[PDB]
Amino acid sequence: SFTPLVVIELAQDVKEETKEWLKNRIIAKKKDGGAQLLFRPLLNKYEQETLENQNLYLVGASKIRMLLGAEAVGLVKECNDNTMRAFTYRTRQNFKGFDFLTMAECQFIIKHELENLRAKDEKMIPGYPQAKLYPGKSLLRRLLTSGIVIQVFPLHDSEALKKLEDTWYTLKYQPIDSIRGYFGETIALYFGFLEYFTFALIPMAVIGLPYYLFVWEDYDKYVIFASFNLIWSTVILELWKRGCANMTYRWGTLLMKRKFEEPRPGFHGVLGINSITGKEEPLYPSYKRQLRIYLVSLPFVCLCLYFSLYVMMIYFDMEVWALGLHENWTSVLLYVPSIIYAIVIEIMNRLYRYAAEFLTSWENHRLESAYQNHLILKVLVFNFLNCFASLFYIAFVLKDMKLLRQSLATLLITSQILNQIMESFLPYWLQRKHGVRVKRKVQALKDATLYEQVILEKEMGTYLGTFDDYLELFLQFGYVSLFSCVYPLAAAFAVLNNFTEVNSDALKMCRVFKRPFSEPSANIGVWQLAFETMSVISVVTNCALIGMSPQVNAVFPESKADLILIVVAVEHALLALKFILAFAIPDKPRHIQMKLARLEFESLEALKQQQ
Amino acid sequence: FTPLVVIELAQDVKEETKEWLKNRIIAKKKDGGAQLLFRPLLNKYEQETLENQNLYLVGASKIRMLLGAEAVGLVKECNDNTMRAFTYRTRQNFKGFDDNNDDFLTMAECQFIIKHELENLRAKDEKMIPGYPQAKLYPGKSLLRRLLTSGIVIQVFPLHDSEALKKLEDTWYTKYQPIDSIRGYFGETIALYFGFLEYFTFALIPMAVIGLPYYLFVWEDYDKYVIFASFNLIWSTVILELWKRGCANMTYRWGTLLMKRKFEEPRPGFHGVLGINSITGKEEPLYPSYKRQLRIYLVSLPFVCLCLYFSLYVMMIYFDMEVWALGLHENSGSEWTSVLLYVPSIIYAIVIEIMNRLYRYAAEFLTSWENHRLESAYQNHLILKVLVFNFLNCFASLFYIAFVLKDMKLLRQSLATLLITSQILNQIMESFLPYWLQRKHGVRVKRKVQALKADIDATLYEQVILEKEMGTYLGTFDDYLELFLQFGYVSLFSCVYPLAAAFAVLNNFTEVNSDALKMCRVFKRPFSEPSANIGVWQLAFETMSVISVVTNCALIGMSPQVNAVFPESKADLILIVVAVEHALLALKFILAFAIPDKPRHIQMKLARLEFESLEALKQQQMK
Ligand SMILES: [Ca+2]
Ligand SMILES: [Ca+2]
Ligand SMILES: [Ca+2]
Ligand SMILES: [Ca+2]
Ligand SMILES: [Ca+2]
Ligand SMILES: [Ca+2]
Repeated sequence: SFTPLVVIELAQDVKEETKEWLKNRIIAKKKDGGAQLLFRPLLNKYEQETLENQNLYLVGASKIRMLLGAEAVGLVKECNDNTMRAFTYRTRQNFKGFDFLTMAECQFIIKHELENLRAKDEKMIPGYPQAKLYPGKSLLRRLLTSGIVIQVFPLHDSEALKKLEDTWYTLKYQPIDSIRGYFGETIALYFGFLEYFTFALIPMAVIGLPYYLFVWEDYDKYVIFASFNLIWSTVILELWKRGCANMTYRWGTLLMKRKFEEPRPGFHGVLGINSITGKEEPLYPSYKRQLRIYLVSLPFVCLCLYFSLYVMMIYFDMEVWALGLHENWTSVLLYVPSIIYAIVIEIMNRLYRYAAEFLTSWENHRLESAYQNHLILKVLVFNFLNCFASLFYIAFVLKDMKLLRQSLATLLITSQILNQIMESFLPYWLQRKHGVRVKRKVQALKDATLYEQVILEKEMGTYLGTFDDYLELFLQFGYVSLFSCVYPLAAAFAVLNNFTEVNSDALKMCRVFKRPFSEPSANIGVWQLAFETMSVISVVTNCALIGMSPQVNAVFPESKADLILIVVAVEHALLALKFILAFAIPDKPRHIQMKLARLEFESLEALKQQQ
Repeated sequence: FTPLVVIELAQDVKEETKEWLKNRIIAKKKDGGAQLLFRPLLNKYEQETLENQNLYLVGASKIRMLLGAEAVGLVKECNDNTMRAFTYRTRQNFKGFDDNNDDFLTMAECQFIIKHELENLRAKDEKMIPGYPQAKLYPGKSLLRRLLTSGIVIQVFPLHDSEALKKLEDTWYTKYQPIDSIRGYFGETIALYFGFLEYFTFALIPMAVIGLPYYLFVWEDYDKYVIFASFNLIWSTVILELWKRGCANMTYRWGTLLMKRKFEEPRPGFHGVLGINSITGKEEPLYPSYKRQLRIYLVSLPFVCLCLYFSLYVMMIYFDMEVWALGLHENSGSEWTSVLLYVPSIIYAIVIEIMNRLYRYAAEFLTSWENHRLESAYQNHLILKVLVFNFLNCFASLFYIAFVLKDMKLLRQSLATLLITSQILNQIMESFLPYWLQRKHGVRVKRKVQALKADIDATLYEQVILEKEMGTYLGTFDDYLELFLQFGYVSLFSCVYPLAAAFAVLNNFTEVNSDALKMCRVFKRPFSEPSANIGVWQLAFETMSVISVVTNCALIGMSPQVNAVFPESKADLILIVVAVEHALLALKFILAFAIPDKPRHIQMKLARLEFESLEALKQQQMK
């Protein structure tokens, strides 16, 4: 038998008609339609005498098949002449690494082939007339939608994971290239950004430290810190682009033209010939998708954003009712509105995410990258508003810096400690307990090594995505760039949390969730726009907070109109300089730009020779 | 052969130099030098012909022209309706091609290829220009550049096709502009201007119609001003975004959009140590980017800032001169005083012209000294330098009257002079007067040829003598600047001067015919440049639409109608205005981001070609 890489779990009582049909499509050659992979059940006929196979099936492929699949996805690898080119089976000897493809790459290729399994003449899933099919429809999608296939997931490499673990937690630089090799470009990019952002916050943590310790509340002192803050915000987000470009080029994912990739299983449409790639795949009119975006999805997001402000106002009206009652058991009643609002926020965030996931799926995006960018953008604007609208209200409407400091202190200390317990420490404790339980059950049987590994990973938690992880750092960047003049220790507590966040998130990836399917990402996606918008908002925030300070208002006792005009002029000058600085700093280093240019030139010379 | 390009040499150039120049223009590319055809204007001279002896005609073979078309990378439509770069080996696959036919490449394309080959004529072992030891040479140095710098070669220019120009003329002046016909004769750059001119005139029409009842019925209300300014800010973004889409359609059809101009050979003005290019692998001059960057930010940038400060200093003298003139009219009491009021405006306008001609010489010098590799880079940097100076001299006085003096009566009168009197005088100076003078020279040349009485046909002789002494078209800058300043008065001060767009459309209705006469019967044929966009002008026009948000919000916030609502709380009023301004600037950027710069069908056509290039690279590395 083969090396098992991907597991497919089928429902409770799936018909044999369906099982054999699914087996045929996963085994049959691509010429006859269907992936040319290998299919086998978790347990053999001999071991099925005791341990019955609970409709769990293992998927693998040939060494030649894997290399042909690597060409299909367009994996870029380094050649002997140190140039990065897309892999081809005919040109396999020219590649430097040629153990060539990692397990993560192998499992991604298998996932890609299973996702591109499309219905030919089948009018339904055999045995299930309710689960109707049409030419071009993704089989894996229809199987998951109907509920015939419960889940498809890649298997962990216990020995490889343990080797990475020892080089990961502990003191030195994070092994981003090792994380890439096991989890993929997307997960390694997150741990690469986390390590970078922690180092990026260090200057702001060191500069902000004497502002708290010696209580520096002067005009000159605040202007110096805010000026440094605005320069820091631009320079770190610009230097990240350059650093990411170096890393993704080395990986080869930067040279990948992801726009020509095959559509996601969730993409529906009339089967036809693609105008660009020439592939027989589903076709959906862009205007239908655009109308759903701007006429249904956009007004819904705006309604939820308005409702968020409406709910926030109820909390600030509830804090008035609670303060009046305390002024007239009362000390307990003061905590009550903060407890209620925080609970309502959690109810709102879980409900909006279901509505956002539905609408982005309904929008019908062709590529997974597009679906992700649109889904992140929807959930992010809602999560940002619910988190910062109350903070902005205290700072600029209430103008209560004592309450704002206490609000930020809860968010940066108590909330981050509780977050780490809920995020990885508690789920790890619970997963470790399940791990012993399963291990003991297998010992009592009297070779179920792979059986135990599949049963364990099957019931393990599914990693939802890098969104929740990046959002933590986005909100961190929010408190630091916006209110560092109010709370100078903002960056100090951000670095302290991030010092344990690397260890906690690693533990969450290794011993909590089952292996997530690798995605060849070339950047942090729509997060770059999000972080850059936050650095633009920080100009407005820092200029307002300085203009609001009683030190500046002492200079302008009557002429308050003049003061605002000066502040607005300074704000406009800073916003212009911020854009010039971002334009002046190239998003890619010189050597990467030249390497990308020579490859661009080669493609044009190749097209002239081929025609 | 058929003469296409003319090379004029200085009055007494040595035969050593003439034969050497002839050799480099005729010798095969393998031995170094363009594989073109060289011949003198006349083989038979007379007394009146002996003067015009150093005139030489340049042409090329049909095969040579096609090989030269491949070298520049001209993109033409294939039989499968796809746009691909020309190759002599793949010549049969291109639509409209026939070996016996010479109608494939236009005269404008042909003359561009010849110019390109003459510009890429580089010195091999020559340590100087033969016969002129002062005009030193080194390996890699452009011969055409050194010949023009030393003064051995006076000028190099393409010849007009009289019959073709007359056919275009009848379809041009008088319906929609024949942009594809202008492209065929003058090139992508000149046709792009007339394409933008025609578009901008149509784009201004809504603003001219909306602004018309604001003047006629004198609509000076809060609601009325907000509606117009809101429409103005939406209009500014949408027209500049729709232009990008329209330009993309046109440049794709032309093929210039599919051209990768970044890999093109350097301009003749580019100097450096001869070496191998890291990207193209071509043996061309090499210059370190850091040296160019230091010259830009440490010498050129502070100079531009000094001239910009001096412009504000000179402007202040004018606003101090208008005070001296207002006092001399008012303290005295006669008629002679009414004449003295016009005097400072006349002096300042003259000083501005002296400043603009002097700064342009300094800007042309510094951009050449910066040492840019591509002609596109030299143009974008030169446009940007001259534009910030021309914009400041034109608008600093307008901004001073509007926000320092806060005199809307004076601002209206200032814009009225700029949009009516100044635009009428501009058209006379731009084409009407130079055409009158060129027509007079035309009669003088025709009479000179009639007096010859030679045993040869002096049709080509007359054509060369005429076009040689004709004015040289400096570039599309002055032409685009007119429309940029127009867009400036319209997008910024439409709330103050509602007829701004009305007079802009009226001038542009004659500008099309005035600039057509200018390009046909005033200047000699300009060398075609395959442009794929309006260049740095897109950034300039977009910055103007960003400034218009600040301007319209300030002018509305300043109006006594809004200040009537806020009698004491002036701080609150500014906070509302600034909040509205920030919201509009955000929405303006979102709207520009939402509108795709290229249409769906062009994006797909560009995508399939991008995919084909990757599939080609995979097949070539396999080969
Ligand atoms: Ca955490
Ligand atoms: Ca996390
Ligand atoms: Ca940048
Ligand atoms: Ca004019
Ligand atoms: Ca003009
Ligand atoms: Ca756009």
